[PDB]
Amino acid sequence: SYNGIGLKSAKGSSTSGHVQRSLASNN
Amino acid sequence: VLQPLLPRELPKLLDALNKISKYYPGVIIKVEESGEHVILGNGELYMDCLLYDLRASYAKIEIKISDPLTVFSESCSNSRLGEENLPGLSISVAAEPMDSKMIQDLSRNTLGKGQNCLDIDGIMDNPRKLSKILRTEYGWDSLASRNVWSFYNGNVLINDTLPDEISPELLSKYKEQIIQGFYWAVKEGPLAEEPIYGVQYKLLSISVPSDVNIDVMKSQIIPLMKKACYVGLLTAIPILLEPIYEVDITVHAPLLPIVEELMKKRRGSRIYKTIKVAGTPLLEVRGQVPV
Amino acid sequence: GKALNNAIPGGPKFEPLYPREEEEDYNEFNSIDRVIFRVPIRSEYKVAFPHLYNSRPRSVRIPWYNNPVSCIIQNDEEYDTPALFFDPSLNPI
RNA sequence: GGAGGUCAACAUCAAGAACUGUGGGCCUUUGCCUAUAGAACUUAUAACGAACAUGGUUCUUGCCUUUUACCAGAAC
RNA sequence: AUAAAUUUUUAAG
Ligand SMILES: [Mg+2]
Ligand SMILES: [Mg+2]
Repeated sequence: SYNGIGLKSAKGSSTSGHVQRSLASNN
Repeated sequence: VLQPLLPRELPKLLDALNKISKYYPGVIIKVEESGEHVILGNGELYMDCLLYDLRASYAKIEIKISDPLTVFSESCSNSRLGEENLPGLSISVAAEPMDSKMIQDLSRNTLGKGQNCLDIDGIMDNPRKLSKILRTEYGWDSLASRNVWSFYNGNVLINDTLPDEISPELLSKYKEQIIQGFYWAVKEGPLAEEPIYGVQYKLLSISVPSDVNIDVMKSQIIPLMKKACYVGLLTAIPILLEPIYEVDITVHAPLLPIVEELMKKRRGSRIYKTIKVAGTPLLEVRGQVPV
Repeated sequence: GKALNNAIPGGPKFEPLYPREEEEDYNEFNSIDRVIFRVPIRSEYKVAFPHLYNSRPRSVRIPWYNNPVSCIIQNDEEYDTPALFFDPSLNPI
């Protein structure tokens, strides 16, 4: 789900706009 | 919590709130000292119905809205003194929790039919009949039963002090002032300035200046009585009350585990009843969750 | 989803339709110190009850909310099971 | 005279939730009020099509030497 | 206790 993270849309950003939760920092 | 986006458009927003209050009866609107506005409504979908009506039909302006929040209340769980700015009036107000059954019978307005505990709303009735109700039902105090003056929705007020025995009349003058300070006290609160609930106020003392006064005793009682009620509470181990919805869920049988998970997640985490629905592949799961 | 620039994890991604969010008045209203964080406010809320959770919607439509929760029960297994039969899924009454 | 036709022409199909005719009263035909008759097709998770293309102008972008050809949103 | 995926070519100068 798009929670407010990511980009307004991936057009000019040249990336794939692929976002994934960070297993790193949780607790 | 509403605020008009462009402040210069506020005089329109007000004029819409006066409509909504009429059209949707359940809504209760408050305004605060910061100019922000406060909407009180039954639940999610209902606030949706409003805010759509308020952005679309009534006030064509667009408005900023806070995070959805709730309403709290303030209670107590168990020397005692208070002072006026100009010590002609010295008040001491004790307060203690109300017995759960009492409150439980206040929240439901009840006419005392049969052996039911009467709702305190009968104050115009004989204090002997009402005292019969209290001493009969609650193991309530015998002296206090007569001592009681008046109540409000969440709480009741009681007098214990010697000058009542010494000078009941001079106080009976300003009783109607004390009840003003009392409603003015319940309407607000010490902590969040939100309603006090379930807090029994026993009035320990009142001090009156010499020469008495005419219009000084009129005004000077209300604010001091207020501060006497806050001060009465804050030493009582005050706590913070939160409402609870009664959740009603209807699910297919095999999905019952999933539902349970949600409860354990939401911190409401109480499902009291699981009722088979005769003939259909359903379950009524009755529970409770905070607002 | 489009007007609010939001996606259902399986739904399509569109353009903003209001490309400028950049304007922000520095003001006390939404400040963190004044907010209570309970529940994350997932998107599916903002798509579900668009006027409530979502500050400043534009060109948004009303979602249709709820349906009866179909209890329909049928048998594709045996052709010789009768038409009217008490299916073990049902409760015993 | 009935059934049809991968036949034609002429009407009508997006609106005050909305059509048309007629009787009567007022203003002076229009218009308002009142009475009466008939309303095919299309519409409420809104529409003739349980489907789904392109073009023009104007803005915002995206590629990025320039123009066609274009990138994806909006209004008409 | 995560399941979030942009593109992509021809002519003329
Ligand atoms: Mg040239
Ligand atoms: Mg040349």
